[PDB]
Amino acid sequence: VVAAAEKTKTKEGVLYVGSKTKEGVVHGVATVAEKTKEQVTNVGGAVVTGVTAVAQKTVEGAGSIAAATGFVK
Amino acid sequence: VVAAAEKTKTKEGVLYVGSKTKEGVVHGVATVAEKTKEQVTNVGGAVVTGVTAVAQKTVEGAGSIAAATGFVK
Amino acid sequence: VVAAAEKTKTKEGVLYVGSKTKEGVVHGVATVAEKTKEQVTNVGGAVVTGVTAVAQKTVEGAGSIAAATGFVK
Amino acid sequence: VVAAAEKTKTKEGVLYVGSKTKEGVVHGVATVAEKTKEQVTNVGGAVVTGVTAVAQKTVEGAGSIAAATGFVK
Amino acid sequence: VVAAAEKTKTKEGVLYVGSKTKEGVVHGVATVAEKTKEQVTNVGGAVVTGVTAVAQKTVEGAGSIAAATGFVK
Repeated sequence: VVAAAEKTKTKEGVLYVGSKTKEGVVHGVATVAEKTKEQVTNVGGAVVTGVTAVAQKTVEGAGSIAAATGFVK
Repeated sequence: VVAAAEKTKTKEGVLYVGSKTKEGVVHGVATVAEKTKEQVTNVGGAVVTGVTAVAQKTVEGAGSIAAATGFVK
Repeated sequence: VVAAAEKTKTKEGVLYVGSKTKEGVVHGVATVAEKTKEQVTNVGGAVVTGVTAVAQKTVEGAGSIAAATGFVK
Repeated sequence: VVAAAEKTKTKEGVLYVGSKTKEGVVHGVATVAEKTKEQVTNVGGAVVTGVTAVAQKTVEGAGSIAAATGFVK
Repeated sequence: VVAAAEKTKTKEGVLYVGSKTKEGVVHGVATVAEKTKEQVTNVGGAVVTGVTAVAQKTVEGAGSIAAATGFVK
């Protein structure tokens, strides 16, 4: 499991957000197990969670994610 | 499982968001197991979750995701 | 499972969103198992979820996703 | 399972969205198993889900998805 | 399973959407199994789901999806 990232090197990249929520419940990244034997979970990269979620320009630079998730029996 | 990303190198990339929610419930990334033996889960890359979700310009730079998810028995 | 991305190098890329929701429930990426033996799940790339979802210009740069999901018995 | 993407290098790319929803339920990407033995699932690329979903210019840059999903017994 | 994409290099690409929904339920990409032995599922490329779904200019750059889905017994 190898990840390699290389980077070699007027409004730009500007965000305005206004949010008005009376009630918010946000769970993000959740793993829940009840009465479970084996649970393997991988979350990788960018997760944005919100009642109001904005992601801008998340990977201008190179980004690498490598995942190997699981079990050997 | 190998990921490689390489990058070699007027309004641009500008977002305006207004959001008004009375009630919000957001779950993001969730794995739930009840009474389960084997659960393997991989989430990779960008997940944006929201009552109002905006993703802009998520990978201008090179992005690589490699996943190998599972089990050998 | 190999992913490689290479990048070599007036309003542009501008988004306006207004959203008004009284009630929102959003689930994002979810894996649920009840009483299951084997569940293998891979989510890759960009997922945008929302009562109002906008994705703009998600991969101007090169993007690669490679997935190998499953089991050997 | 190999994916390779290469990129070599007045309103352009502009989106306006207004959304007004009283009630929204959105499920994004979901895998549900009840009482199942083997479930293999891969989701790749960009999924936009919403009461109002907009995708603009999703892959101007080259994008590659490769998936190998399944089981060997 | 190999995918390769290469890219070598007045209103253009502009979308206006207004949506007004009282009630919305959207399921995105879903795999559901009840009482099933083997279910293999691959979703690739861009899926836009919505009460109001717009996709504009989804692959100006080259895009490749390769999928090999299934089982060997």
